[PDB]
Amino acid sequence: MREVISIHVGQGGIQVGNACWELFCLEHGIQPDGQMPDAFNTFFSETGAGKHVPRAVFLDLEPTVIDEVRTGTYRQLFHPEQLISGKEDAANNFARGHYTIGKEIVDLCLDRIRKLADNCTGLQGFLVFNSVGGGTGSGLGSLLLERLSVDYGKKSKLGFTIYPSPQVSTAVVEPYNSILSTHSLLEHTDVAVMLDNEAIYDICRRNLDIERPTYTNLNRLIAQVISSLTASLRFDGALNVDITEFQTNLVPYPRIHFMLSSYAPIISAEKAYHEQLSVAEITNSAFEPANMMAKCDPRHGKYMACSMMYRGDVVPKDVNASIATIKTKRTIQFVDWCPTGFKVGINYQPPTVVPGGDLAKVMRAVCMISNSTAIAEVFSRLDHKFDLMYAKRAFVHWYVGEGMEEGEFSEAREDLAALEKDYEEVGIET
Amino acid sequence: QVWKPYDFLFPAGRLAKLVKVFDVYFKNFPFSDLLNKLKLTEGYPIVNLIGAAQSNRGKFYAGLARACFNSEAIIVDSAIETGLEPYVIRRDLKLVGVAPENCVKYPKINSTYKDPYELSNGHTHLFLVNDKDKTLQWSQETLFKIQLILKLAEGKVSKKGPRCKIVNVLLADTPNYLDEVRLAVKYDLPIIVCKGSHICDEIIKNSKAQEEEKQWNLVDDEMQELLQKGHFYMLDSLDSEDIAQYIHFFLTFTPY
Amino acid sequence: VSNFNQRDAEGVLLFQFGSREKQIKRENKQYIDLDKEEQRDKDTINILLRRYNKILKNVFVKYSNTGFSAQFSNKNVNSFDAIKEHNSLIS
Amino acid sequence: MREIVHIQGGQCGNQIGAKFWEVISDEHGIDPTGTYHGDSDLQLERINVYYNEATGGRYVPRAILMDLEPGTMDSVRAGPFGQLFRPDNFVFGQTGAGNNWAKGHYTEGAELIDSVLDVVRKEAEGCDCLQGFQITHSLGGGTGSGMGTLLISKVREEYPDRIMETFSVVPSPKVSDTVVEPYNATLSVHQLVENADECMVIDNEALYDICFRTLKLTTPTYGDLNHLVSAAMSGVTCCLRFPGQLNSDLRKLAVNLIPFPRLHFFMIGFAPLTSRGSQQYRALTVPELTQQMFDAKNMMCAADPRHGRYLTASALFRGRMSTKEVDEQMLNVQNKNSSYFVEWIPNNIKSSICDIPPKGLKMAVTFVGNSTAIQEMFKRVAEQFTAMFRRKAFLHWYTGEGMDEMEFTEAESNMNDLVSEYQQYQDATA
Ligand SMILES: Nc1nc2c(ncn2[C@@H]2O[C@H](COP(=O)(O)OP(=O)(O)OP(=O)(O)O)[C@@H](O)[C@H]2O)c(=O)[nH]1
Ligand SMILES: Nc1nc2c(ncn2[C@@H]2O[C@H](COP(=O)(O)OP(=O)(O)O)[C@@H](O)[C@H]2O)c(=O)[nH]1
Ligand SMILES: [Mg+2]
Repeated sequence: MREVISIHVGQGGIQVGNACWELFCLEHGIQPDGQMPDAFNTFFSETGAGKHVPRAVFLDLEPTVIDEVRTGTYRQLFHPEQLISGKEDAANNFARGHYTIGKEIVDLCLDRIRKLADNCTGLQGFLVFNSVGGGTGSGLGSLLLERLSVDYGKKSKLGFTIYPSPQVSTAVVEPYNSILSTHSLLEHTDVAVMLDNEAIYDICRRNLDIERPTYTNLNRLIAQVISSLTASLRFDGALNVDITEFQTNLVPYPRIHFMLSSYAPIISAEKAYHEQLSVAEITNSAFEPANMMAKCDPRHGKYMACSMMYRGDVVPKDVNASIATIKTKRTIQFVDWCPTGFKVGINYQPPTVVPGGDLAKVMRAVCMISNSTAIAEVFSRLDHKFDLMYAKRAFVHWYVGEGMEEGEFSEAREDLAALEKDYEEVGIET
Repeated sequence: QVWKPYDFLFPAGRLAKLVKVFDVYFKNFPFSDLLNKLKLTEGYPIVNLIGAAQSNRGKFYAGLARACFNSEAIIVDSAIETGLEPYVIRRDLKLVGVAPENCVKYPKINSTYKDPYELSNGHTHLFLVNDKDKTLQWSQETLFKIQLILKLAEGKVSKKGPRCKIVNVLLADTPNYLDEVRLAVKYDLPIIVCKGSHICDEIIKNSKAQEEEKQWNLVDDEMQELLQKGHFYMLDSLDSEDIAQYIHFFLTFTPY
Repeated sequence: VSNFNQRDAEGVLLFQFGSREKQIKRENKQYIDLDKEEQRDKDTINILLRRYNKILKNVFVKYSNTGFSAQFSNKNVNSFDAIKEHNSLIS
Repeated sequence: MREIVHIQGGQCGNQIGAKFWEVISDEHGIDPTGTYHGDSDLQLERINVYYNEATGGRYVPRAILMDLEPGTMDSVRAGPFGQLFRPDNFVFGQTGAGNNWAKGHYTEGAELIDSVLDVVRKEAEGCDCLQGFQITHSLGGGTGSGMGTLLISKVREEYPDRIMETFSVVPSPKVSDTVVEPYNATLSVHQLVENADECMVIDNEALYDICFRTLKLTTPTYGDLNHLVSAAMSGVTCCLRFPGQLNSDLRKLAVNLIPFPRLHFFMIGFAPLTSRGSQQYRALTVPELTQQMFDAKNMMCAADPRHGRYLTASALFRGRMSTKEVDEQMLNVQNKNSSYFVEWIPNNIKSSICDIPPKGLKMAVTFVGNSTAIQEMFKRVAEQFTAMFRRKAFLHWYTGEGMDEMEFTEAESNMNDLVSEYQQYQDATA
């Protein structure tokens, strides 16, 4: 009687949704056709006899990815008319997907959301995935969040956004729409998790020893993180954690809800079994700055609160004996007004392996969600990138001619300045 | 330096020229150099609003603005919001505000509350007058305002011609009209008494009444003496066409 | 626009001696609200719009369906009401 | 969906199209009889982009061919793949222009253009969702440079929101085949900047240089130049017809490569290009592709790109390859050449990946970069124009058909203003 609905918008969102939906189907024993040859209820729904239907909706204005989905092996799984598709792409223009073509599509998506919500009885909250540096992704994510915040109100929404890397970039105009989308979801999303690609590339290179990774390898790690986060809702555990038990433990103030994640262990089968993978060493590896899932240095800032999930055969006393060691270290310092900052969850189900993938099978794993003061650097560098081109009003004509006003750029800049001032104000000791 | 010009940007408004006057009592104030720097060097017909403040005269101000546009007249007021501003902006009229700097407020950016003594958008030229001690109050600027009006109407000294016509419009929406009327009568300037304020309505009503039926409840004895000595013309209409006809007449012809 | 941490102040007060004049000239290189206009202009325009309403409606109907909208290409207009709404709009 | 129609004018444009359509048909496996004989399923999924469907199962291009003389279209019909074109789309006059811009734009081109506009309107009104138009024509001829540019304005007036492409061959002073080239080049550039959403300049001199130096073939002919131009043309829209990691339609390139609406003159290049004798020596790798892609001699224009600074750049990779390598190589090509990239817009290179390579090649790259070095072409064109105009040479031919010298003066002034304001941003600093 506990449910959650995941929203996938944009090319990156759909490509990570595919990645998480192989993993969930594999973890619950459901074949790609949707047929089994009481834990499924969190992500799926029973049709009365036979197949299961995911509680997910796919959105995009550009039809190529959806058409690829509707012809692959998973054509029989998803309901045919929840893969909403458009005709014309926003083409990396934020104003397009927020004012011009997204408005005519958003009504169908909201109707689908209502039709899925009326089925659930114990709706925990929503999940949303969107790559921020794109037109349709950021614009439609903003519009959907704004509609949901007023249609439903206090229901919790979680956002797994992928911000651009510090120096590596695929587009040339992504700072503009990244800043605008951050403006939009700052006052509209309860949790936002950092996911830039460069850090995960470094993780793959160093640990998985892959020298030529593709997007699928990144999306599989993200899917594993999602599964670790939501395992506690569908498996028995000695110390459970619910989604609604987050803003009471990781969010000191309503404005501050951007945090960065990490995962451990990450190791290949060729050298995994030569070492014992004790809980102490994995919880040490999870706190290593080089294993952050976002390219930010935690040594440059304080910690505010750490929520970290275990799964497997871990014993609570071993967890406490390792939290003590971390509190001992002099290179990791917490904020003054937080004496204890750890929330611990323990689950029994070990992580599942996907055949043909990178990760091996292990009995212990740890996933941490940590809120730290050091996150302000990404905001500062994105702001610096934005200012350089906004000084000469470059690329603005592509946005003014799509219905957006001239002054809309300035107030996003003011909100980022306010956020940066707030992060500095919080981190000073009393 | 007795005066300093600035560019003044109204929030969500037009660019104006703002002049700070540091000593209003300065002997032989250099109006020629001031007006040259502002490019106000031609002789202009002047409509001076006496006691102008926020009022329900909307259509009357549309007629006044039309007559001023057709006569190329400069409107002079007290730099505060009157309801003339929309018509002045649309017709590109010159609106000159003269006020004590201490009695007016600068407009706030994105203020939800307008102060009634805020500088109004629509003024093309603002003259903020001070004394040496910055203690100037309303009515103390009046001598500077009339000297400025006379110089605007004369234009450049090299144009050998009569000054342009000046008409005063007594609105009396503020109580501080008396000193400006006293100076207008002293300079032999026509004064149109316009309906719509309690003071003007009393003057118009008493102008039509027989001497034995005259009741003065709001008008001071000094103003009653000025009404006998000056050239006062009663406008018992709020019609936009009637005020336009009066202004156009007095800017073209002197009936006395 | 208020800055970071600025609830409010004044955002547009003073520049050096009309310097902005050169900048405004480079940069430069109004809606008539009938409800705020003179009552005579409102009434005369409404009389003219009534007189010529049949012409204006013929012109409106003549041009409102002349544009090529890919959206209303015959196959996807599922309802007569959507066609009627489109035919009531001019681009 | 999101398909485009083809319109070509003049002899040069007709010869370019005669190879462009052959290349497209060979890519999609369409026989010269209009019958599909392809091997892969993907060859038919998005065939509606360029081809229409008729009874009997054969396919017909949606191309419109126009010229003021019938010879070139009477010759292209007898060539290979000449039967695909619908006979109804052939429109021609009986007089010709004689390389006189005035005749092809005021007297003769004005009366004929109604018939071709009728078929253009027929083609555009019918199609599912319009993406836009692409135009091939030459600026060195009268009828082409006149009728094509007037047709550009007529199309823009009726479809202001669609996108417009123009592949324009400008007359180089090295290989000159017509004495009146500067006049109709300068007159055409005046109108082309006002209406074209994108423009791509191509020079015969650069094509001869490439053929002589990189391919090292003894006797170049127009067939080789046409083949190179056709490969470059096909490379731009490849990801719109095939799936890929990051699809990017023409509008997305328009957003990311044009900073200001008047700066839309790009120069392109295609890689790899190797000689017959050295095609076995080389190994196709991403570094090998990217080193040839930014090579100065590889540009399809004689303009020297190290004489200026790139405002932005774009690359459209083809084939199956890792994205991490592409991103790191793009970063490396931008760190080692920081002097030739403008500094007030960071991360000014756009990348895209398409999983379907060209037939016969495993990897390919199409490069589209907006650079300030293009000023040199307009400088020399205007220099020749002002050298010839000061004596009023050949002016009577133009002035005898209703044109005057005032339109020449305005065109020269506007072209010089474009030259100046294009380099204005080269010296701009942050
Ligand atoms: N982690 C990850 N990021 C991706 C993936 N695909 C695209 N991105 C990121 O998404 C950004 C651009 O947005 P996209 O998702 O590609 O496109 P979009 O969101 O659909 O927006 P449009 O361009 O209008 O279609 C790029 O900067 C990439 O970094 C992916 O598969 N995995
Ligand atoms: N690439 C290519 N260029 C050509 C070909 N034929 C002519 N040209 C170029 O076109 C120019 C002459 O254009 P022209 O034929 O007069 O155009 P028209 O007036 O529209 O017919 C010459 O400078 C040639 O360089 C061809 O087959 N291929
Ligand atoms: Mg996309």
